[PDB]
Amino acid sequence: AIISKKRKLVADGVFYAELNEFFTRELAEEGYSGVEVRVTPTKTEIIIRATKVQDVVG
Amino acid sequence: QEVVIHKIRINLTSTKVKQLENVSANIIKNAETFKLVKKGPVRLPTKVLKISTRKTPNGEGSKTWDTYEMRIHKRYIDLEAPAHIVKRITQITIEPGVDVEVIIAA
Amino acid sequence: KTYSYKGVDLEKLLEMPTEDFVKLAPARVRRKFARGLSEKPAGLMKKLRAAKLSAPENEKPAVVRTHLRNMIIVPEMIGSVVGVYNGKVFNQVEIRPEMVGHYLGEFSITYTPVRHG
Amino acid sequence: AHENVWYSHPRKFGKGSRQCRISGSHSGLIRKYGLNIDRQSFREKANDIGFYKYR
Amino acid sequence: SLVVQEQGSFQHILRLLNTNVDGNINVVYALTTIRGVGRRYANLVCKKADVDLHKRAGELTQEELERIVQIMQNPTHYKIPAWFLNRQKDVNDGKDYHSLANNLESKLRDDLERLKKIRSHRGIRHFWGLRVRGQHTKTTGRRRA
Amino acid sequence: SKKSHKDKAKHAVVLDQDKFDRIMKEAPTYRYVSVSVLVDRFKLGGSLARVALRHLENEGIIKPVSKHSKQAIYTRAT
Amino acid sequence: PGVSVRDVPAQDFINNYASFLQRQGKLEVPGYVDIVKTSAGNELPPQDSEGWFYKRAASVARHIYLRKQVGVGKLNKLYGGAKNRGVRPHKHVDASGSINRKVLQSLEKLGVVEISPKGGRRISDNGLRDLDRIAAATLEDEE
Amino acid sequence: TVPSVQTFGKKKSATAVAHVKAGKGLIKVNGSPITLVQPEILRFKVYEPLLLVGLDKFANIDIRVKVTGGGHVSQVYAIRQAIAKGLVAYHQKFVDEQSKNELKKAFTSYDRTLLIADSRRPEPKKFGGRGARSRFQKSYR
RNA sequence: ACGGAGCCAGCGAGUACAACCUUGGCCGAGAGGUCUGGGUAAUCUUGUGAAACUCCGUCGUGCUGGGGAUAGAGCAUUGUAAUUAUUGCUCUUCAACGAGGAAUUCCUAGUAAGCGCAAGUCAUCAGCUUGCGUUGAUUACGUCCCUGCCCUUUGUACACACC
Ligand SMILES: [Mg+2]
Ligand SMILES: [Mg+2]
Ligand SMILES: [Mg+2]
Ligand SMILES: [Mg+2]
Ligand SMILES: [Mg+2]
Ligand SMILES: [Mg+2]
Ligand SMILES: [Mg+2]
Ligand SMILES: [Mg+2]
Ligand SMILES: [Mg+2]
Ligand SMILES: [Mg+2]
Ligand SMILES: [Mg+2]
Ligand SMILES: [Mg+2]
Ligand SMILES: [Mg+2]
Repeated sequence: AIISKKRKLVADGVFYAELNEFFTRELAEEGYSGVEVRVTPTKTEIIIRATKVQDVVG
Repeated sequence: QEVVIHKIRINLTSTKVKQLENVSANIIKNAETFKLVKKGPVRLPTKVLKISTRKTPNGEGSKTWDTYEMRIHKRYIDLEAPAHIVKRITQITIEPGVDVEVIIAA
Repeated sequence: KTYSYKGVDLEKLLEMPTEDFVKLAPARVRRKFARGLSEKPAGLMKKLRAAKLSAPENEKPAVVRTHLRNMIIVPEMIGSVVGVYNGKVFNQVEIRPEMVGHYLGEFSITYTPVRHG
Repeated sequence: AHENVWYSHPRKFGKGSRQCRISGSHSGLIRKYGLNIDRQSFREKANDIGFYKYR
Repeated sequence: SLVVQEQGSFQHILRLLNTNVDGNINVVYALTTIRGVGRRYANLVCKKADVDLHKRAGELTQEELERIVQIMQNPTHYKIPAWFLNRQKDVNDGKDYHSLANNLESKLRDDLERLKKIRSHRGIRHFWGLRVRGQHTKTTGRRRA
Repeated sequence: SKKSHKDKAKHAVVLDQDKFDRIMKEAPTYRYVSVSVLVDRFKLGGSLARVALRHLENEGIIKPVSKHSKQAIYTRAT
Repeated sequence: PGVSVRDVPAQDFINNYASFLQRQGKLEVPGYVDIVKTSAGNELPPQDSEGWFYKRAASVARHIYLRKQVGVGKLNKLYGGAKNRGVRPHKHVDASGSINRKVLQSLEKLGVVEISPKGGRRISDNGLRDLDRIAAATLEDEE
Repeated sequence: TVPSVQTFGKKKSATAVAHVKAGKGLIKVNGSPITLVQPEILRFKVYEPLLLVGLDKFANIDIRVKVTGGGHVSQVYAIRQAIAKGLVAYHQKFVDEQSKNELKKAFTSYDRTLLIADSRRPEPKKFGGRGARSRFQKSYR
């Protein structure tokens, strides 16, 4: 899309806030601890630091 | 057969500095490893983002005002390089966070 | 002088095309009609035309209640008997020849004027 | 709730045309850069967003 | 250069449209005294009447005085556009006019009684004699009589 | 408010022959004459005061030394 | 010796060049002159009854000569100062665009300015020579 | 080639950069003669370096100055600094350092900011007022 | 004050899944309109040619060309909707106001003040606020006299504490 790069970073920050608030909302039962985003050249990896890995994986 | 020169350009953006500097230095070092000519990693003016809010959430009391800011940097780099070498260089060693853009500038 | 609005007497204004008055009718009316206005004044216009037709030619037309205070008087409305929505009562305005140009809201006082002392 | 009546009023523009994307509060919104967050959920989540105290 | 200025001809009192105009003031800024005649309109009518703007209103002869009072009674004929007119487009007849000292006052009063007769919100507010342009009246004026 | 000003006309804006002669006679013997210095002697209103001042600078009756706007310095010539 | 417009004071040169255009019967004068205040912010029309348009045209000529090229909106932003908005704080108000458009059209008619490739009106060879001539005349008038 | 050096002066934001060569005595700020600095007030101020040196002490030195930023008079003070710094730089790069010492002594004996940059600078404005160190007003009632 | 003539800044911000910054050119006196172009931004707006200020002229002490509130008449743009005048422009009307009582507010160097600019509020609006730059000073460089604050000593019948 055609978005200002400054606005692109702002939107990325809002995206990160959404993802973190989401992962806080659900994964509390599984002990949510943190979320990381790596926008790779090809993919966009997301890492979950969580306590109950067996439960979060399912 | 894309051996001809394309006048490619690499744009960068990062909310931080250390990883941006590392990425730019790595790109330059890889270009020297393949021995390509370049214009240096010219820096761009600090695009600082400041927005002010009433620090109180309701609106009473002594008028208190707070300022929230980021500081982003671009540091574009142009390469007089062939096609596949610069593609391999720009598609490797991208640490997270630092947004990278590639343009042929044909 | 009996009455002249913008050079046209009541004799011609009483039977006057609306758009030929839109060439008249200072800037705000011209802008309104250039943008177009809406279907709701068209319905109001038809209702008042029917009411004026059905009035028995010697009594004033029946009161037509109306919420549209954003309305300007068209030349083809003079003599109509419309109750503009003050909020509680459709307070009455009978359409005098000088109504044209002025809004409905210019005659429905939304506030009762205050009295001190 | 004849569809032609209920909710017919347009909200293209104005105070009520935008929601907080957090709570939907119309009062005190940050429309700069399309944050679309109000002042105070924004001061809550800004350190997470990337804004920081510098000066 | 400097002029001895016509010994015994420096008039002081003039009667233009039954207005007691003084002469020691500049011509445009003396005619601005007449009601309905502002600085801009007097300046334009002076420019059209080819008389010096810096020339004083005390020592003109009667011919020029009457020529201008003719000019500022039927302005549109003299390459004065519809604007620069005291009552633009004149909502009585559609013929744009420029009301003058007593005509302006009389027609303003007549418009006031028209607004009464129509019983308009603006007209009723004029009947009371209060703020009419809709401003806040918490502290506006606070003293009128 | 009160009639405490009691300010008369105090000025004749346009010169007569008499005041013409007084200006051209008292033009010397004054080491300094300005616009308002000329106004002080009641002989001119003040808008025509500078007109008379520049009109005394026609045959060098009064030499100018500074020619700034709103303030020119004129000294009698000898 | 060699003289340029930048080598003479702005005010004396501008008045002299306005007078020079006054002498020549060129530089057609638009109809609506003597009527317009050159800006809404101004309170009263120019004190200069005749020749003020020549002054503005001369100012346009020198002002284009200084840089590469300008436009009518650019002069509109430059022309006109502050408007006494009744009680309201004095702001910047753009000058009347019609007067500047007519000034530039008349200057094109004189061949002192033409349409620039970048978009706008740039100085002309004949125009810059004429400005150099009037600058030399004013400088020699001074000394 | 021709001996030439490049300097600058500042006032609060205003930057005046000067290119000085060995020529025939040109003082052209913004491609204009020095006698024609607009303010008309601080004109002698741009004369200040020149007139402390004496024009006779530099006639085969020419200077061209490009300037921006700041206000009018701040620009003029930047002009002062630019010309003084350019002249002293040319002396100390090409003629001699005894000359630089004597020019610095002559300069600094008057308006010390001739060669040194005005180091004190505006400070940020804050909330709770309409000035950097100003409060709105208080009522108590 | 008003006319002309000069012509100096900085922080910002700016259209995309929608319609912003607007250059330049034709119009209109204006507001404003139109044709086209760039700019997702050190590119274009923009070097935001900003005011205050600088020079030359008119006014010359008179509620005067100070002052522009209050009133009408028109023309424009935003808005589905401008009437209780949205706002801008044209013309006219011209108020009070003579540097303002007791009291009281802010301030020690790019500071007070004057002057604007940009951003936030935004469809449209500011007199506001937040940031920025510009012209840039007078007066201390100190003391508890007033209002309080801190630490210690002392006294109290006070502790929901001299209200
Ligand atoms: Mg209340
Ligand atoms: Mg300007
Ligand atoms: Mg101006
Ligand atoms: Mg001025
Ligand atoms: Mg003022
Ligand atoms: Mg201040
Ligand atoms: Mg005025
Ligand atoms: Mg700048
Ligand atoms: Mg008055
Ligand atoms: Mg002021
Ligand atoms: Mg507010
Ligand atoms: Mg007890
Ligand atoms: Mg007690």
